[PDB]
Amino acid sequence: CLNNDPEILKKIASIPNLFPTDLEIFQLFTNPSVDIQIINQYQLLYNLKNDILTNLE
Amino acid sequence: ISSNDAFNMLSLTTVPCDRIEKSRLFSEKTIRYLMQKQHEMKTQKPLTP
Amino acid sequence: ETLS
Amino acid sequence: ELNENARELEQIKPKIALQDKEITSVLSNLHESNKRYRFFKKISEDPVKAL
Amino acid sequence: YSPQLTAIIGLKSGTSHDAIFSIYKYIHLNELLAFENNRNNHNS
Amino acid sequence: VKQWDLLPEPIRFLPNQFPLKIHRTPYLTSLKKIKDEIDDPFTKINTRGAEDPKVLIN
Amino acid sequence: FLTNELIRLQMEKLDAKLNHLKKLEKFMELERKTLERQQENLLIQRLN
Amino acid sequence: FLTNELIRLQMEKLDAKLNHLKKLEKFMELERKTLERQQENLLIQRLN
Amino acid sequence: HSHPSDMVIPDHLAELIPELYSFQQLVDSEKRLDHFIHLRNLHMKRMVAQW
Repeated sequence: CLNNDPEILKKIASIPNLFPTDLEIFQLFTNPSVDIQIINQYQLLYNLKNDILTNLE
Repeated sequence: ISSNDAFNMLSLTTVPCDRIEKSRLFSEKTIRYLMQKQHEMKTQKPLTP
Repeated sequence: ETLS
Repeated sequence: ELNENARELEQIKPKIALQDKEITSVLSNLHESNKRYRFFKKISEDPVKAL
Repeated sequence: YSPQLTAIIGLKSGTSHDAIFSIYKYIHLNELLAFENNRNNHNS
Repeated sequence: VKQWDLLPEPIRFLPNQFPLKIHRTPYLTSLKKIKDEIDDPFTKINTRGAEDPKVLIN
Repeated sequence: FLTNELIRLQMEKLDAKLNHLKKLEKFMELERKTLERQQENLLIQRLN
Repeated sequence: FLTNELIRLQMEKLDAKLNHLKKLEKFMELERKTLERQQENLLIQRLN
Repeated sequence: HSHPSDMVIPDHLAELIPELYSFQQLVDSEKRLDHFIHLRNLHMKRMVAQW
């Protein structure tokens, strides 16, 4: 809406430890003592990370 | 107690106002530190892919 | 195309 | 390397604690001498009312 | 790996971790997901 | 006819109470000010209620 | 005057060091993300 | 006088942590090496 | 028993002695440093857990 900083996806992807990795998601999925609702939130955040990385390219 | 002590120093001391000397502004510790740091600041990769 |  | 850095931090901490003690002492002394300064200034600026 | 595996993943040899991770990536990629039904069935 | 209200007009519509400055003193600074005002030689912290009416209202 | 100079120089050195280290961290983070994405892409291509 | 003493104590305090920054700077070299190794692997797997 | 208000330089000492202003700035800079170091520690731990 503002159109001030074009390199916003790169700056967001450069923030250290702002997203979970692949193997952490994997360990969450294989560990059976977890709730489905937390799985869903981590899945949404992971999809957001992937979409940002795609739009960067 | 502290007001008593301050007024005692002011009024009950028999020293003329001239003979009171000035004290230091810099202890010798800070002078040594400042000289050492002046020396050490007188001695003083673009993201390779 | 076999990859995609 | 994690263990080494933890070691160096634990070695560096005591001097910092000592210097914090000294800093608090100096701050208290500054408060006391500011009290005295305000006293003497009030007396010198209007002596009769101050007394 | 056994010929039933290296057919699915283009890898002759790897740790158990690699095989498990790739099989899970496979069932997620084809939306077979906690029940899963296919090619892994007839191959394995 | 006479007209009057039960309560007085709030406190901010009074012509004397018009904002010139907001006093946003933090909590630690307020504690420091309280310590400085109690630790003064010429402190008025114990005037008493019968010697000053403003102290009584407060 | 020397004291004022030394304080100013100290604050400058501190903020310069912090800026440099933060730039390094951001570079490393973006690089990790890129490597992860590339390896996932290769794995998916092999499977397909 | 007391203010100058305070300033000296505070600068002495800052110097120790400014020195402690260097080891944390070395862990960055560790991470850099590991990233290059992961890149080795990705390259060779793509060629395979 | 030390009180958190000991470290406050009220408002008028700092305009009687301007250097006190700078002193506060030094204090704040130190805070920054500390937080940065803190983050680094956390970060390193995470990387180990990853590796």
